[PDB]
Amino acid sequence: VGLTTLFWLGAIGMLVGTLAFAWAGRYYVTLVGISGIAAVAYVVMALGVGWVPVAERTVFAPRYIDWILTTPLIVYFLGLLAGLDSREFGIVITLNTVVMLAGFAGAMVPGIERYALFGMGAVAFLGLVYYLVGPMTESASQRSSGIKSLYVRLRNLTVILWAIYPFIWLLGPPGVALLTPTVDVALIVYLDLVTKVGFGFIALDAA
Ligand SMILES: *C/C=C(C)/C=C/C=C(C)/C=C/C1=C(C)CCCC1(C)C
Ligand SMILES: [Cl-]
Repeated sequence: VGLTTLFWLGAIGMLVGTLAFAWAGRYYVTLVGISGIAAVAYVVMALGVGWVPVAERTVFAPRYIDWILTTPLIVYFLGLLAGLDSREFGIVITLNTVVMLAGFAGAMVPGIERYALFGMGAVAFLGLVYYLVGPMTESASQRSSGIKSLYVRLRNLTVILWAIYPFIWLLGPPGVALLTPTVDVALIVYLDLVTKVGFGFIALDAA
């Protein structure tokens, strides 16, 4: 099982999700963007494009462009469910972008300064979790019982799984380089598929 095989698997999974969401169908267009963008990133990586050598590790640049564009769309989807005003959107999307940019920069820096960048993303992530579990949950409470229930289920899926990524990053090549690239990639392909396509199908089921 090679890296390219794992990338192709993620590509296929994102494509199936993309077509499913497009067929079912603001919410549906967002889900198409979430999995559609990831599909492209995985194909590019499957073709061997964007594999950037950094010191002694290999960094996958399309992954971070993907995350920077798709994760704010996931937060946007959750913000619509919760009924956020256009100002609360700005805070959480700003916090999200800090996490994503810090990870991208830390991965691309060869020296230990990269752990300083990782730490900053961790701090901003804790602030993002606070807004999901607190203010956004208060806001979602004002909606119908079914919408509130859908928000809580997507929120917990999001919080629990997103919290695993920084550990995979740190244990993988970008960090202490403990986990091997193949295992590290396999774990992230699984998480990407669940936080995007699984996320989407839970929404379809409730609709
Ligand atoms: C579809 C892709 C998803 C949901 C990716 C999520 C990625 C994260 C939640 C990554 C978080 C990170 C930290 C909290 C600190 C810095 C390193 C990151 C980017 C792995
Ligand atoms: Cl990476």
